[PDB]
Amino acid sequence: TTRVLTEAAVAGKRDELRGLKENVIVGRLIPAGTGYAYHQDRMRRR
Amino acid sequence: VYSYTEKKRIRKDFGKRPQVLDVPYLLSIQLDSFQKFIEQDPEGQYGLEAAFRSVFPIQSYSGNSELQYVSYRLGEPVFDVQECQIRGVTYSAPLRVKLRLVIYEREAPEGTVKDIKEQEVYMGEIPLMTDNGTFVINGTERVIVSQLHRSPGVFFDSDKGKTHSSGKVLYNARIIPYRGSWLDFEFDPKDNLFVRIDRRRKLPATIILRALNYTTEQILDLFFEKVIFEIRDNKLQMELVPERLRGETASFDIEANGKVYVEKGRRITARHIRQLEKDDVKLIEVPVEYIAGKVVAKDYIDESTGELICAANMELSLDLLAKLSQSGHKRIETLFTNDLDHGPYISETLRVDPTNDRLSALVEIYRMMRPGEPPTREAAESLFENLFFSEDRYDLSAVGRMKFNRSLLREEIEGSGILSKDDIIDVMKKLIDIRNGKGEVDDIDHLGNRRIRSVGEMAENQFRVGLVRVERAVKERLSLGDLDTLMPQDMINAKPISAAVKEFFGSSQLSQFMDQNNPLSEITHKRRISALGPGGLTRERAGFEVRDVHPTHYGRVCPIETPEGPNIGLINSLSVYAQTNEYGFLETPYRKVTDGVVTDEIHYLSAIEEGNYVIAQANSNLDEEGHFVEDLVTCRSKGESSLFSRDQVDYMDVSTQQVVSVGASLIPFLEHDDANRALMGANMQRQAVPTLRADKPLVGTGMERAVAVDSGVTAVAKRGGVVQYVDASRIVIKVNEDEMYPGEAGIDIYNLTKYTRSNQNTCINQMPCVSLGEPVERGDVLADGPSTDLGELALGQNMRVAFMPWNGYNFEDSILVSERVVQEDRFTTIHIQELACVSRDTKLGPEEITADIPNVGEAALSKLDESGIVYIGAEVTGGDILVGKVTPKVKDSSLRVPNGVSGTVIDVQVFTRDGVEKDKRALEIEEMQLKQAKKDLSEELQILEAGLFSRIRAVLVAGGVEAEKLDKLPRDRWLELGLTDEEKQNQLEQLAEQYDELKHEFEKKLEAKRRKITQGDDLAPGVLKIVKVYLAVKRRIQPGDKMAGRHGNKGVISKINPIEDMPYDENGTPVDIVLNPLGVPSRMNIGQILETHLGMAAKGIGDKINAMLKQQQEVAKLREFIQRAYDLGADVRQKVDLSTFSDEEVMRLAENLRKGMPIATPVFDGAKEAEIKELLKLGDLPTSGQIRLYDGRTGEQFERPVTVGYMYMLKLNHLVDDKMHARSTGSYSLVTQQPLGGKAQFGGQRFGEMEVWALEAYGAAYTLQEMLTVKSDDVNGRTKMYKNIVDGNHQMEPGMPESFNVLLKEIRSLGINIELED
Amino acid sequence: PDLRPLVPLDGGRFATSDLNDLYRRVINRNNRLKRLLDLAAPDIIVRNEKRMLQEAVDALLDLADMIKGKQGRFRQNLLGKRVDYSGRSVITVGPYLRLHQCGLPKKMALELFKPFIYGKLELRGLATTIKAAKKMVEREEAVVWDILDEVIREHPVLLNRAPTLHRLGIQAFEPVLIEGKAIQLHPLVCAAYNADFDGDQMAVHVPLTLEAQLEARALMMSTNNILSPANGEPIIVPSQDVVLGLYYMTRDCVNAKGEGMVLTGPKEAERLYRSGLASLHARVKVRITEYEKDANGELVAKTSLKDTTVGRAILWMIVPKGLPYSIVNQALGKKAISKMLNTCYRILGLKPTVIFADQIMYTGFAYAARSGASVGIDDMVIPEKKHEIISEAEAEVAEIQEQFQSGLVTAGERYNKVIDIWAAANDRVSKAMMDNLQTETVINRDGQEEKQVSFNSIYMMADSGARGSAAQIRQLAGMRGLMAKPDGSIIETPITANFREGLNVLQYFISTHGARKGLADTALKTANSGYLTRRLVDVAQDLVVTEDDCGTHEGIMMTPVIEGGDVKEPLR
Amino acid sequence: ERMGHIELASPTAHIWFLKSLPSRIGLLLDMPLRDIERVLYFESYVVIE
DNA sequence: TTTTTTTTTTTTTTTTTTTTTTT
DNA sequence: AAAAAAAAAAAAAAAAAAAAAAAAAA
Ligand SMILES: [Mg+2]
Repeated sequence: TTRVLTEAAVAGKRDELRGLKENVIVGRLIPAGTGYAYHQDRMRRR
Repeated sequence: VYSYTEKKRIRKDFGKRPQVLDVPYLLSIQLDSFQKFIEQDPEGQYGLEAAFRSVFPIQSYSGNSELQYVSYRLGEPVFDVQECQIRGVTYSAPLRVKLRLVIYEREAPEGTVKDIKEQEVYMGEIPLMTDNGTFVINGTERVIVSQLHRSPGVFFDSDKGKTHSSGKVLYNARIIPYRGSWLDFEFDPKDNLFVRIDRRRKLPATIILRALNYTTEQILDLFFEKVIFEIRDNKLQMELVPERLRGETASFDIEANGKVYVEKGRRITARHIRQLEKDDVKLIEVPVEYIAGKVVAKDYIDESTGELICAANMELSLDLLAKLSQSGHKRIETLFTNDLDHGPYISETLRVDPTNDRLSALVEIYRMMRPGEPPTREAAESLFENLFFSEDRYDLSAVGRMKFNRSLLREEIEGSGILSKDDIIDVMKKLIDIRNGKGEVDDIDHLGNRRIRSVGEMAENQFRVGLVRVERAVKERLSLGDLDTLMPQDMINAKPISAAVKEFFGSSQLSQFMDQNNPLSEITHKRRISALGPGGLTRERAGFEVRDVHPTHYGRVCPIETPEGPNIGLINSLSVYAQTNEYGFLETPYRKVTDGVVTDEIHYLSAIEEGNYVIAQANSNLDEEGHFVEDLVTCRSKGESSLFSRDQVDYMDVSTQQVVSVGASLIPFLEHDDANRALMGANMQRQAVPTLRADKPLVGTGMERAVAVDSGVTAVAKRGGVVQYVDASRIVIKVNEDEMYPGEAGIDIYNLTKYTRSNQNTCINQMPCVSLGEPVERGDVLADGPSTDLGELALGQNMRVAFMPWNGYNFEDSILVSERVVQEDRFTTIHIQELACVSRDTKLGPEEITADIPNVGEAALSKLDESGIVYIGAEVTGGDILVGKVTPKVKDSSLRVPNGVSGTVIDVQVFTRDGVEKDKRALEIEEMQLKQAKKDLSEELQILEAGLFSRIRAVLVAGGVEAEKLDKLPRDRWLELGLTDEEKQNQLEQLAEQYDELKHEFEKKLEAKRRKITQGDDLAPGVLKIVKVYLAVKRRIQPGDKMAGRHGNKGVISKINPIEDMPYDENGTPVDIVLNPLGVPSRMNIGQILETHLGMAAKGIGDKINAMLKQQQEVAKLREFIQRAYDLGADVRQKVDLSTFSDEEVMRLAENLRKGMPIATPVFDGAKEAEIKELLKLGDLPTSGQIRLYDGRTGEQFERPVTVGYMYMLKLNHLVDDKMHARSTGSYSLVTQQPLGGKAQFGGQRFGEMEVWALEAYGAAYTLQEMLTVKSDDVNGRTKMYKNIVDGNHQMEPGMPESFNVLLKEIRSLGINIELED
Repeated sequence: PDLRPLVPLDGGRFATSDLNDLYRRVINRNNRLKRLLDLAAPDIIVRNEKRMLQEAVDALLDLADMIKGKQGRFRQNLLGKRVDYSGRSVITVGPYLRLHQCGLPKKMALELFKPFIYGKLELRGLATTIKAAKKMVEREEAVVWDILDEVIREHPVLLNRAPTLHRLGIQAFEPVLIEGKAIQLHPLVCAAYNADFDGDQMAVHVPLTLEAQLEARALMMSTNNILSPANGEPIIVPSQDVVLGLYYMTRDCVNAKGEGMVLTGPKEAERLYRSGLASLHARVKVRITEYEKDANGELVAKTSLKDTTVGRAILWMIVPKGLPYSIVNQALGKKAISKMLNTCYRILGLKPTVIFADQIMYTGFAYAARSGASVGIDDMVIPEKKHEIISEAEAEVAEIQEQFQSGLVTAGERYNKVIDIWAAANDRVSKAMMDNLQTETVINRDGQEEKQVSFNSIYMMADSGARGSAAQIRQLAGMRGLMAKPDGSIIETPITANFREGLNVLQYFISTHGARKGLADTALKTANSGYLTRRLVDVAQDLVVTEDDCGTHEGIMMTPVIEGGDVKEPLR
Repeated sequence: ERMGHIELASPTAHIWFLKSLPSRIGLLLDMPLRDIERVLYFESYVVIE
């Protein structure tokens, strides 16, 4: 936690939320299985 | 001849090896240790007096006031063990120390003190050891596990392997005190020796050596020998001794007397050394160049300059040789350097040394100890000196000194606790010696390097800590010392000693909470050796060398009982005969052997003494004299085994069992099954559960007697006698007059313990096992504790088992059980749960215990008395009320039964804070206990008076016998009858005085008991009264409970079928339990099959006995049959006839054997294949042990006959209803809104990280989102999903995880700014 | 404050986290610093105050543990989250189940679907207030059970074990309400879970939403997972009892009842065996019809006289149409059945394979029961040459020992020679024991005499591959070989004894040396493998298949692997 | 949901950036971490302008 | 005599819960 | 009597990485 949070804070790195672990943290559909199709819809919006 | 109590059911045995040492009191360890912990022994010698003499006397510096010791006493406890168990107080005793204080005058130290005082100061209390060998701490029963800690002294280690990945083996030495800062030395790839204290920053070693006021010249001379170059007009001729020439290549010609002895370039062979020796050639010539590579040892100065010609420890050369030559010093000293014999280690460290003087060395050590401060001369001096040379912060006990001297090849074993310069010097010498090849590193796993701390030593340590704390406080207050205005009750504070000892006994990684669901669980939980705990290692820091059994574990530690998994081998259990040495080492028995005779004496040997001797293995054939019948016998000498000659072995193993422990010696036919499943079974057997009827396991190992009698569960008799009055409650024994003391005659009474909670909630109880009016032998079982019968350890039950895969219900290891098993009430266990309701006082009023409760169905109040408490015997079901507690406002907060549990209240205790009103049912229980105590004391006095007056009658048989006048008047006056001038009248007067004293004692003891009961049992501060209800639930066996044999053949009980469809033999008997054959080969335990065969044979003989007894076959037939059964073939130790057995005894034996014949089998000296077939042959059952079986459903034969016998199977404490736990929606956690875990809280399972990976491994996405957002976290989401579900909709509303926002807030609490975007 | 609650313990006391203590310390120190600065204290005292305040802020901040550690928010509360609608129990076997369903205790069923039963009762109209349904379920009204059968009708649930290693660690199953308190499990699927029935506890979860229900049935249903993700080998390979039953069903003996006749079809073969008039195995000609789709997906029937075995013909009724006949003309060991299921899956798709696996389990357990394949102590014969081989080995080692005594060889040479000859003698005993066992049967053929593959119980259970193997049987009858002293330094006095005979004390000590290291290995090896898997999944989380084809030509060369001998793994 | 705050009379140096190894403030000012720690712990002085 | 490279050494991570000391 | 850290057991084994010291120049 220490190193990662320090680097994120100093860099001010916005999070893209593309993989599978981060999305689980956020609590939204994983872009891995069925949710992929849903993501294929949402990315189509933008 | 055997004890008639054993004649009740004499166990058949097959052990051929004649025993020589009976199994000792299995609990010798704890009992002996705590006996050592408390007794009046002078001169210390490992006792409390040792601690007192260590810390007393106490005097302030020049205070003219010393505080000396006299003696100590431990008065009676305040209660007795059972009373402490029921109430909760610690079964403790006081410490009355006769303390003597005297003060001097000014300038009269040797002069007599002007004042003296002595008083029996009181200093807290300490727990004592119950008879069984336990401790009662807060009402529970706790036992302290002996620790196997690394022994003090000096120990050398290699540290090979991945050290630098260079292959250069390092070396290091450690001096470990029994109490104090460690000391460590190690080498390095640069071969520079180093030191370090308490694993702090590394330092060179010479610096510490120099810190002992050693000059560098002194150090070099001490460490290295001298080589003397003499200037004889040129060339610096050498005094050469041959001894220092081995393995050397001479680059210059070596000659003397004008004759060449070693030509240039020729290496010194042994023959050259012989030449220089025989020729006695010592003085030789050397060239200047040869001295260039050498190193000066000391320092020289010139006559005029007086300056440093050359520093010590520096290489020479021609210019330096001239520089020292002008001074004209004839003696040129060097230290012998040879990379193969003596390397430049200390010299290199001297080169690395930072400074020279002692002050700078002390400064360096002071900075290292407490870095970041100014070093000081005096402070550093004191720090270094008392860090190792003061009892304040250092001490090596006797065993520490023993190891230290035995590892430096010293002679004396007794020395000072502190070290000395010579000691560290010899440690250096040994370390360098081993570096040079001579001497070997000490394998730590060797037991002699490890030692067993028992309860006595740990309690001594903590008592010492408390004593030193109170002593420091005493000195602080004596600094204010005043003129005798006080007695010595204010120097001594009770809080430190009691605090330390109680903290140890209550909270201690070793003082584990006792395991009590067996006899054997105790007997093998107090004989447990835990490598963990303070002073030992921890699970993390344990490689696979400590765990592994060392080949010296033989005879001292069991290799086949250790907990499996996270700690294998860290909790090795003690052996059977293994005991502790005086110094703490593990001694084991052996049989002394002369030239060729195995002397029947016994000789105990330690872990190191064994290696020196060569020891013969247990099962070596001897014939009537001990002379081995084979010249070459298998024997072990030094960590290894091989064949050795007959006239070479001076020691023999005592009994073939001394390799194993009580926790595994009971596994019958152990020698046939693999070590793996043997270990698993041995662990399992400790997890049995006391069933409803102990059933004398058919296949035993003859150790059942010792475990049952010594475990303490069985109320073993104390003085032989006749069982006058028997009952489930008490047993009364009339001791024989010869066995009873003349005065204080009386009789004996045992109050059998009834159904009470065991520490794992299983039922512990006793039942009488002696008929009314029968003789009893001293030290014999009278009541059979749980899982026992007739004084034999019966954990599970013998059952008819058959090995065949029956319709797939025995797939992996599952066990199929006929309904007949549960019908007969065989495995039905009794569990007892304790539930507590506390009545405190808080703001807005106290918590009453009334019955009146708002908004409760009257049926709830029906089961309570008027007070609001349940009766003894009202079957309670989940949800109802036990005790009515109300919080003033007023709101109902009454105690309720935990959800999902049946029960039938068996007892309700009610303790009340001293000086508080007793409520209706509390008064009722008070009256109950009062009446019970009154009845006990009254019947005691009445029967005692009856015995005394019967003695008076016997006395009056002569000396004025008056039959008419004896019954004319009642027992009020029996001393007024006429007698002559005889001592009988005096004895009658003595008996009348005894009667009056008995009346007075009964009255006053009854008063004391009434006071004990009347004073409400005090409670913790803040609470008014506590009520504990015991619910006594009964659990049968259902499809999912666990049961297993003794060889580790686990299995969860599957579908229990109706009796009809089980396989049935030709005779029709069903087979109760149908295991899986396929578990035999892979899990290599063929023991269970032989056990099953022997079980079938045992029940064959049992069936024959039962048949010949059902028919009237008086004595003769059964007598001869039993006698035939008991001899049965080869040599056996039993050799039991039956003429001594009177017909009554014979028929009692037959009755107790009708259910089967208990067969014994010592572990490795057990029954072979030949004898089992012989026993079967005595029966009417097939020799092979296989009988055809008919399928229950189809009703036709099974081809390929199957194996059926009687195997002893346990029930393990994993009941399905204890595990089966579910939830739909209940309370969530507060800090995070997540479902609770565990079982005590009504929780839900854990969807762990691994489960999440497995889910996303599929394409399953929505399910994971539901799992970790809507079903676990989203506070609003789950409510909405519930509402939708009740409305028939399966719609999901995402929302957001609550704990996610919690994390966001928390990290925003730090100096982090995190937010959400579009 | 809510995230730092002041929880009072069971009585008149407060025991909350250190956060409140740290905050109290920080605020107290800050107030004291403000007060001292108001008092204008000397720079030394205020310096101490500022340093103390800095320390207090350090202690309050390093929250870290809440975010750090195995018990941190990310790992204990975000990733691995306890969940409602869950339960657990000890597992137990049941044959009567089909692969697409698993049993469930009634109590857990009524407890898990309680929201579902309340909703179903409300919709059904049998009650209006949900409390009425609550009192109904508490009363265990018989109506509730019918509602339970309605909800459970087809509503998969997830059955997960404790160490979830591979994706098969969680499988869906159709519940089948059953009395008791044990989670009944399909036997075959057990092999996937690495779940043995020695008391292992499995958890049950319930999908809630229609998305999740379809998700569980379409992916996590046990039918959809009969081929493992690690490799193409089937994962539903029948394990130990089914295999023994099948193998005993198809194994030729020289002669038995019904030997030497002609049967018109499998049906009368079953009729003959079950009636007891014909032995379960006897080489016999019969008529079998096999269906082959060699054409363009069209079944062609072929029939003729086949030499087979009665039990084999009976088994043939369970194979579907497509498969050939020679597949069941062998002994049907474990590997044979595995590749037979693989052929079924490859040639007939999926549903036939699921039906076939259920049927093969049924027909394996049944005939294993009919076999009565027990194990008595006389099922493992000690070859007579064991004593003679051992005595010759003793003579040889003594001769080499005295040769070393004379100084002809070194200690190392003597040690190596002794170990080598002990190994050779061990191999000799092994061969003697295998020759004794495998062809033990010496029986009449209706003529004088004949040998055949042995029917000795242990040999049957070892040859079929049910449990154990040549290595495991070897130490049940012949010598255990030579076990290792603590460091692998194999002792020059091997275990001359075997489990059937007795083991002396020292040989058992040596066996303990051998086995304790294995147990400790298992423990710490599992500990380390958990962390290896942890890193492996962590470093490959992002990769999710996203494109059909990159249109790239580059690649890697693929060739068979040879290290310096025969091919270890072929190109295929 | 609602948070709080404490107005500190003396500024406080956040600690995560102090011992991150490499410290953020450490190489941001291009000075060794030991000197920074000593200065912050009121046992030394630093030059400003 | 200063400066770059490499080596060595020190420190910080990697799978059950707080009294004593000073002002 | 009130406020505050962990100096007050502990070390194993291994690895990553930072800081200091020692070659080896030109
Ligand atoms: Mg298991």
